[PDB]
Amino acid sequence: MDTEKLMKAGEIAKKVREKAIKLARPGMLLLELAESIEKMIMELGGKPAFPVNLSINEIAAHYTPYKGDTTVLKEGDYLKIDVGVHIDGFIADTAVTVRVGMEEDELMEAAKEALNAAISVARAGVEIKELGKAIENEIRKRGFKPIVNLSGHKIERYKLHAGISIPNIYRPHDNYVLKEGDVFAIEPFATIGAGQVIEVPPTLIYMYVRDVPVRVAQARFLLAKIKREYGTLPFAYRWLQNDMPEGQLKLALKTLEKAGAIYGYPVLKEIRNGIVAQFEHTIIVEKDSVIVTTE
Repeated sequence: MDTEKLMKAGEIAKKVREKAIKLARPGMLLLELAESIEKMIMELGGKPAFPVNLSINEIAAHYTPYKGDTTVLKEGDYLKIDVGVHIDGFIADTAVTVRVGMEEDELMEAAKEALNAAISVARAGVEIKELGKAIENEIRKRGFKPIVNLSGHKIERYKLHAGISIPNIYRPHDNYVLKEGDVFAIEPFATIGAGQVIEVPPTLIYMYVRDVPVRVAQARFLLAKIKREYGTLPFAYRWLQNDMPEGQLKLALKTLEKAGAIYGYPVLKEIRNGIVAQFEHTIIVEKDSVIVTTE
């Protein structure tokens, strides 16, 4: 495997990471904000893997803007920036919780420590759950609320949640062995609000899933065009918003939705508005160590 190249995926992913970071300042209208990042990734020719996430405050994830959006950050807005890019399949995912204009509060430390821990413990030839453990402990340590459902994942070429969910918990069933080539993105999310996250309207991101011969004209055309340019990875309403008469469009893939050619990730919301702490890094287990493609 060409982990070598893969790494680049994270390096750019970093380059963006770092930059995307400083720009997270009140007055930064997510829309512009995002875009900024996105094509900045494009600047290196880094192929994105999904759109730039900006869930913040109590919304877990799955929020990239669409044009028509505004939302300029307010200070302390516990912003979440999640970057994803790959290079012909070879993915990369790194995420940061950002307290807008302010400091690394205790919440921030936690999730970051979390990551840390898992890495420390991280070594090919381990039971996932041991990571899982590490994690919770760093959160019960700082006394907080991890998120149950929303956890890290194994990835494969061209496949985001290609599998094995490194939970932010020691689930005594994650008796799975990490090995040389196994590669995961450890996504530690925390909060204060109970511990879950929920599906939430709207959905700005969808992704192809299967060809179901369509009946409505430009629908076929959409899933066809969607197919062409995107394939398996996700995209936003924003991504298509520059392609037709607005409603006609939503409607379109919406029709496409139900037929089943694509799925649409809504948003997740910290079940009870708990501050969505969130930090992410992708690695690869090898043996005694592992490596951070997203430094």
